[PDB]
Amino acid sequence: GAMALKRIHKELNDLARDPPAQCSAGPVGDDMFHWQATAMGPNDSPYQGGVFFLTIHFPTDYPFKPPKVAFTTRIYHPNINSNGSICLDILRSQWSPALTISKVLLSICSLLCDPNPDDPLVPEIARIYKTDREKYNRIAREWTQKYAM
Repeated sequence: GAMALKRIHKELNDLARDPPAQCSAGPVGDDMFHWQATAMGPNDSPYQGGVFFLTIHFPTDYPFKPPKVAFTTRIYHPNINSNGSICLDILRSQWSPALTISKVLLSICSLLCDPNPDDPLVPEIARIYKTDREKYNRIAREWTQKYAM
């Protein structure tokens, strides 16, 4: 409804004035409830140099339920699967209406920087992140080259 639209317009205005990261985000054409985003791979992470696209869908009762957020660029990460689904607490149980799309993107960039291997969406990637960090970084760099450049 109208409260949601008003909140989404406010968050868009704020994001243009103070972008989170390295990120961009905003509506796909005239649809205020479906956005595209991009995130740069953080410097000093294995994703450095990549650009990663995301899709965002705001629910009709925003801001009192979370937006749906998924990657459309492939990425090698313990908490992001081959469908681009993201395991991130604030997109589920830990949502609050005090969060905004800018805060969500900051949290997703932090997650790229520092995974949660105890919440393994991709069990093997979570495993190697723990047991062989250098091998994880190497494969994540390789996938950045393959998919995100």
